[PDB]
Amino acid sequence: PQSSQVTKRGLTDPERAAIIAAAVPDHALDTQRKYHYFIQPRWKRLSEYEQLSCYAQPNPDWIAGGLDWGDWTQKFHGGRPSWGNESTELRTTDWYRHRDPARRWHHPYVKDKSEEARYTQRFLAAYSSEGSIRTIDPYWRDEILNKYFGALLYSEYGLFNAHSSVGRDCLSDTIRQTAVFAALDKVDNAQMIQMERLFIAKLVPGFDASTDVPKKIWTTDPIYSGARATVQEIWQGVQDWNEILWAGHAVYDATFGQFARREFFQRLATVYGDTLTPFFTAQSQTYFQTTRGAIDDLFVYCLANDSEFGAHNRTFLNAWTEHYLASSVAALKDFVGLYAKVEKVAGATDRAGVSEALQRVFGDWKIDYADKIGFRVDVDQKVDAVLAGYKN
Amino acid sequence: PQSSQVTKRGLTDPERAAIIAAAVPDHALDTQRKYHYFIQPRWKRLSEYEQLSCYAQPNPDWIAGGLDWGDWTQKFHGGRPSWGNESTELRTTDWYRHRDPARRWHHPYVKDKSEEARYTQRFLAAYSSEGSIRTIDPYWRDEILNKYFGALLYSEYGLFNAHSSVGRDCLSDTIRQTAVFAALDKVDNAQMIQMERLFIAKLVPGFDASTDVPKKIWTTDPIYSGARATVQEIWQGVQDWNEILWAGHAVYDATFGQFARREFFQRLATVYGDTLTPFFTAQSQTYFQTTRGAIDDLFVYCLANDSEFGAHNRTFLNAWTEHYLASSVAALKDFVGLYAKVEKVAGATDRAGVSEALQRVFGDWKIDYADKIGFRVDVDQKVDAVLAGYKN
Amino acid sequence: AKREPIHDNSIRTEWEAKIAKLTSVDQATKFIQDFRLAYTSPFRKSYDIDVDYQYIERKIEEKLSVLKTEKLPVADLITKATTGEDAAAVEATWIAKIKAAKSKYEAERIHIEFRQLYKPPVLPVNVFLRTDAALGTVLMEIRNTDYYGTPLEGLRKERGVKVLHLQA
Amino acid sequence: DALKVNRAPVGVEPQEVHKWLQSFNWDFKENRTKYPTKYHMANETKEQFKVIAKEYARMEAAKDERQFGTLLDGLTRLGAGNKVHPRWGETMKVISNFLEVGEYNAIAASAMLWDSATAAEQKNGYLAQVLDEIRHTHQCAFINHYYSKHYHDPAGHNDARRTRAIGPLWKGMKRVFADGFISGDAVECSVNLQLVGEACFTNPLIVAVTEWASANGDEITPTVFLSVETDELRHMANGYQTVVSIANDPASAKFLNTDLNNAFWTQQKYFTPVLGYLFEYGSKFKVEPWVKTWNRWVYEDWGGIWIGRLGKYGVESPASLRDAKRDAYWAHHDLALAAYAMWPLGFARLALPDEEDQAWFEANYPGWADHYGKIFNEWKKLGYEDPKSGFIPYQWLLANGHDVYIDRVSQVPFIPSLAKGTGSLRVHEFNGKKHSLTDDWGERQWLIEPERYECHNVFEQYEGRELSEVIAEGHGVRSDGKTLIAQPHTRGDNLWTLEDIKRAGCVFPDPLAKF
Amino acid sequence: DALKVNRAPVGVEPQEVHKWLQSFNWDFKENRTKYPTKYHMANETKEQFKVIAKEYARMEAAKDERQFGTLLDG
Amino acid sequence: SSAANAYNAGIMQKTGKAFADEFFAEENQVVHESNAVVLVLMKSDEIDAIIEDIVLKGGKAKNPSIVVEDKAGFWWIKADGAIEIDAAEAGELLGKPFSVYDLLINVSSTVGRAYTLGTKFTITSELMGLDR
Amino acid sequence: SSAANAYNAGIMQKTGKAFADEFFAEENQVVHESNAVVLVLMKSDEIDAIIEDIVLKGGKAKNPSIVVEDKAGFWWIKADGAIEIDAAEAGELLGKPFSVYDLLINVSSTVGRAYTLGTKFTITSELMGLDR
Ligand SMILES: [Fe+3]
Ligand SMILES: [Fe+3]
Repeated sequence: PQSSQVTKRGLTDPERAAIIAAAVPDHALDTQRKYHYFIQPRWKRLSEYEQLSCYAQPNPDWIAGGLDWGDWTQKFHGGRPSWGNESTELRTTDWYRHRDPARRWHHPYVKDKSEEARYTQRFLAAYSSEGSIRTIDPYWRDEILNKYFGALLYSEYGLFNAHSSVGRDCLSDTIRQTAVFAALDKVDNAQMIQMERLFIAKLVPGFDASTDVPKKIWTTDPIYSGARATVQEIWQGVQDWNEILWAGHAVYDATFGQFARREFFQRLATVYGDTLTPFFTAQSQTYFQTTRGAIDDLFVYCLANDSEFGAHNRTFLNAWTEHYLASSVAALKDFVGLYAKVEKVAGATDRAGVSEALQRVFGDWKIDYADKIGFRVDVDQKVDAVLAGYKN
Repeated sequence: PQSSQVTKRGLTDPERAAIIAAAVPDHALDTQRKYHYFIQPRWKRLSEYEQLSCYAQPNPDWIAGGLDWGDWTQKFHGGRPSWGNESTELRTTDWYRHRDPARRWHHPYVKDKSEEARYTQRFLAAYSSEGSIRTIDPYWRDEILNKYFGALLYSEYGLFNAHSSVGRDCLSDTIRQTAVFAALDKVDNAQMIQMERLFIAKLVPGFDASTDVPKKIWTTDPIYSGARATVQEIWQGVQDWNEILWAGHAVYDATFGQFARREFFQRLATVYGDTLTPFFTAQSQTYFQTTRGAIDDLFVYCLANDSEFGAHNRTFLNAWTEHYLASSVAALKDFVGLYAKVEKVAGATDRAGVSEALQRVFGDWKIDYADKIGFRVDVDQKVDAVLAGYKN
Repeated sequence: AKREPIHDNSIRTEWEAKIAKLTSVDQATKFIQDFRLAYTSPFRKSYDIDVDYQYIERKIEEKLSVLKTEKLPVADLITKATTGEDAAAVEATWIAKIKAAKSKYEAERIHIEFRQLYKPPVLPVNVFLRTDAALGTVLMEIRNTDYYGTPLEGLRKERGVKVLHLQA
Repeated sequence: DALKVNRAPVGVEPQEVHKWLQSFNWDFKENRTKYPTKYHMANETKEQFKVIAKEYARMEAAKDERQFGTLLDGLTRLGAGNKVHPRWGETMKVISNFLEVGEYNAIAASAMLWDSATAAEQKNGYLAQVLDEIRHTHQCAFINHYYSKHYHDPAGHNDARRTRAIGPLWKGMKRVFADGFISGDAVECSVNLQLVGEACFTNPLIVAVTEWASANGDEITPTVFLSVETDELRHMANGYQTVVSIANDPASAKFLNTDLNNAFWTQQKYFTPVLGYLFEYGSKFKVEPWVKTWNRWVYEDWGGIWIGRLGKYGVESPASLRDAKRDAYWAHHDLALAAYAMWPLGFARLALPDEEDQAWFEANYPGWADHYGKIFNEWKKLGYEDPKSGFIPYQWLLANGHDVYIDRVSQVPFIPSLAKGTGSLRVHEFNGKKHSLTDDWGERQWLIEPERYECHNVFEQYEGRELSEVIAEGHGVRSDGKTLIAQPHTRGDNLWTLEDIKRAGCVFPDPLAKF
Repeated sequence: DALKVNRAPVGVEPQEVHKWLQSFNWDFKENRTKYPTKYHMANETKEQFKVIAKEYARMEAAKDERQFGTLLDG
Repeated sequence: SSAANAYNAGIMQKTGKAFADEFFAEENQVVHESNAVVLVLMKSDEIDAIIEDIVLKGGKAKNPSIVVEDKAGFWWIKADGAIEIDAAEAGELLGKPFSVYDLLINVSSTVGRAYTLGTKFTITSELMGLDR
Repeated sequence: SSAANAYNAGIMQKTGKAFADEFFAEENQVVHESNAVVLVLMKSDEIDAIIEDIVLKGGKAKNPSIVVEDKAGFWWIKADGAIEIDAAEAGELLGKPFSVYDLLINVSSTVGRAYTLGTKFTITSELMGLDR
């Protein structure tokens, strides 16, 4: 037995189910069965993603797009509102407009990352069983990958933490989801770099997966000096949550980040016989493109083209881009000194190869971001500024 | 008012639920709640894999390990039994003993492959967006990868179809599951190679993903002449279902297959700037190691060490190994002629590079299979036999 | 008496017509500062537009911000208040002001007035947020010292309320 | 070398990565929280569950698959969505959508705890929590989304994110588990959100409620809510770590008891009357008296296992506890009077206690029959349920001197002439505006911190306007544009329309005009 | 080339791969069934549901998750 | 104790005036320290096996103060000091992969200090970092 | 026809000896060609939406002979000629990704020639490969 009643279930208990059946009307009391039917659909039909996310944020009419009214029930000492317009320089006719093109609410987001989580461990168990690490160039493995890819985890980690004030401060539900998923993907990147190093240590006697050397490199090696300065500024030097997201993803990570992850470690992995690192950078680069789709929508579709404030927002976005592009060019100018430490491979690590890598990165960026906010950029001038740090 | 009765559910309908409750005994009628509690567990405790799989095959006592009795109800014209000892030369005290160490019943098998299916499409959408194909060596992409990796799909496809008679003839449930999952993994490999070529075609104008050139190379190019001869024999030349599984997975695929997939296409992708092919070989190599764990259990733990028939079984396994190893050495001797068409890379494609690759394949194979069945093999001799086809 | 509808009414419409006449940064800055002193916070001069002032404030902010981007050089948007003051100087001045406050009553009015005067778009957002947080830190610490030390009758007097009713 | 390597199958488990997380942070002068806080003590604590991002996603996705299997497959094939007693299906419009905003504000509060954390492990843990609170927002939405599809009254399940703005019970929900977390000291969230909100109130709000759902035929809510709370043990453990750091530092520990008492009172002020009302009045079949649920979960278990154990370390039993226990006994019956009297402003269909309900109320709360019982029965005789009656009890309250006031701090309504819960009316003028406060704890909050508490109340926004116009303007109607979402009965016939409300001639007064 | 490429997001859908599966067979004398049969007519037909291994697994796993949720949970 | 760990222990047995008199008693206007923990497990195939074959066998033999009550959708467990569940022992009982993270899939609520160490989940009355 | 596609049409209406007499009538000892198809959809959230808003709306508009019966755990559908369901139209209705393979998750059974073509699932009375 037990001290408390064993409650009978209304669904199956005969007496309670009969009482319920008698109370339930024999017809529906409305025909409108579409959850939050009044949301304005972005696409040809309202999505479940929109239904579960949109207007969960309880904004009042004095925060553009809000459907509620009145002041907040409790504000900060001094008067700062629970959410407010003072949180960012940008303006819009409706903060709810943003849509992630991937339509991630929480469930598809963790469904997809779970697939990657489980398949990664199966791949590692088989990769170790294969012995394929045997053909990796040992200098790359030990002196470039372990040390400088390790150090890169600190850039991913700082970009992750840049999102903490964004998660508190930003002004709508779909934006908050975009920001938080982006942050988890960044801290995942840092954790995945560390997982690869820990995995190599199990296969290569004497290989040290401690973060001691990567951290010393991140914090004191001139190669990462500019990158660390920019990350520290984006994370802890500002609180405008649109500036954090823009400077973090659309400038710094789209130029320095993409160069380091994709042009350096992923690309050179397939020139030095590294059959392992591409499995890991496949994940960071997939995450970068998913994050980009959502960052693009917030800043290009919504803010740069908002009917009333698009040019106003472009004024700030252009000022931000000038500042953080300068920061990122300096970061890349420092970073390409790393090439002085690698074994020369024609077309990859010589001046022509690095010039073409920077042309892809700055050329892609001009197309993906600069052209869409009206930011003029001379690609060749940015390439040449970075190449000044290349040791011939 | 539909023409047939709207049946009342016994779980929720008050009067049926009350009739059921009156009829259900107030106490359990036995305490043994472990489904097929009498299966002998291979591990510390009975697994759900074993409970769901073991003794589903209705074998009589005259097929070793069967729990039923009597003749089959209906046999082939002539008298061939539904399942029978005539199906294989190998003998055992119990055909049910085999256990996949991955413990795959159907659900965990499709759960894992579904993960790979969905993540693969996300990766391709991101990779195309990334533009990372831009740094691949065009000669590798067009003259070696497209043509000879494409051609390799026919080897995977042939090994897939070798399992058709195995799925019908083999004598226990856990064996049947191992064989069928191995077969789908092989046809997946072939389909994934085609998927990669179809994907590159979307990215590279003038890149032709038709199978015409691959098919012509598989069927007529001397490079695959020995491989195709071996696959044809394993698939359609024999019906002993243990000989098919042993020759297919433990000899041919473990030497020729592993060399072509892992030492040639996967390894050289990371020497020619190919950031795409490793994503695909990551799957076929993961699948190879999972298959190997189950094939290993069947032939080493169960058959080569069967308490009554182990030496008897090694007599056949040794004779099969001698024959199909000679077939595979010939296949490899043909195959290494492909190195005459690749750009030279010291330590990878020179004679020292190919020799070390063959030392890994034949040396790994000696540990993974030959040593376990008592098959003597001189690794250096087989390496030198293959290097006679290497053109320096 | 009788409120008009919540989201569309003659008070909001009339204030929007006033805002439409603002044509310079200087004029909009005096407008928003005077508005925030007259109509926001417990120390406001008037509750005559209580259910509309927050929306109206948003509309003034939008006008001032567009005027800033149309008229000011980029560097002014980052480093200057629209009063023309240096933003970092504004920060230092008000932090020192609140740290010199001698009671929670002095400190609270300094924080409240900082926001009335310098809420964005008057001060750049980044500078404002870190200034507002530094002020709030000081104000919270002094208020949460001996929080229960003064009986309600005493707190009522210190606040200066007119007690209209106390149920037995 | 190129030939020899260990080919044993190995991977990397989550705890192997996690042990390196603490080293991911680095030192620089600007590395500190952005948010105002009183708490500056050392807080280099260890995360009690070693989650990394991949494992976070694996764990949560496994929970989801089972949950959505039960909902979309099993319960749908059983038609379970319409096997709920109408009172309970109406109660879930409110419980799930109100809880939704609590979870939504908990995303932001947890982001503040992430920002103010200094240990990488705790920044990691608060991110997992931030993610969970998004998960819970979408779970609460999914409940109402499912009810919209499968239950006999989708109105109000299908649009609460706008129709909630009409009514006065929503105002207090924006404070209790919302503004009261995110608008304040960020390190303090380890006290208000976590030590109080998650460790005390989520258990009755999210777990104990599933038994009431089940009793009333709802197997949807147990399927989701029980999964929701599985995330909470990680959340509670995150905040406990910080509480320890606070207690161990003498300068920070001198703030903790006042923050705990203010958090406890803020949360219980609304949670105690409103959830007790929803449990007891929004059910047919009752599990146990609310005051016992509260005694079990709040006073004895949370109070003894968390607060009483921490008393060894200088944490004090909240001084407001006695006032709260009186609320636990009567405040939800007080609230029922207001809920039923002002029913047109809500988004749910209500049911007056029936004869066996009334006997249960009187058995468990002696004195109920002669006070609340007699009022509800007089309202029924006057035509409470009948759309042709022209009767709405709010006007009846005023004609007998039973004014309704709104607390300027908690937004909880107060009827001093009928209330048996804790409260007494205080009305102050300050700088030309009148304010009504209702208890000693909120009056102190308002007197010390007026600029935190400027919430407009429904009488201020609706003054002088007629009731049906306010409802129509706020979209409180079904798809025909005329029948109210809200109803004073749960039957399928004789639903009230805007014209039915209009005939009552209810116009909003200024309750403080008399002072 | 090394700088210019189409960066539109694309994958490869199951029917795109399925299109090529008939070409996976090749001709050899021994390529025929092992089992006795009376039926020797031409039988070069098309499969009505264009399934590949990856999509097979995805479809069936989705069915399973719903089924096992209902059983083990609800 | 076992009697004190019942859901309806003590005042919870009383009804009407008797309940109200104890509820409003002067001595019951402050919290009282409790050495107990409360663990809520949501009902599922795996949890029901764990309840019957771990908690109510090895667990209760170790800690006889354990009380389990049926609350329809969940199991309510209260005990003195601590409750522990070993996911490795659960995995053996269930016959399927079952890490401590898998154990947490259906652990719904905790009143007490909870943590995982190795394959074991523990909820304890101990105040780690404060108690010695 | 609509009447002929009722589950209990024709002899299925008869009981007792009336049923036996037709069941054993000489002319009912050989099969009779039917132009109907039968489609079984197992009940789920997605299928119940498809039934109400596609099969019973546009489907029955185009094919008025459609009969849908409630069989507790599944929908039994019988129609003259053919039944089709466009997975893209269903995905529009559901607001979530929904290929033709997703549609098949709850398409349980088919009496007739079934196949997919693009986003559309079809079951038809036609004998493809024989009918011209
Ligand atoms: Fe939550
Ligand atoms: Fe929480």
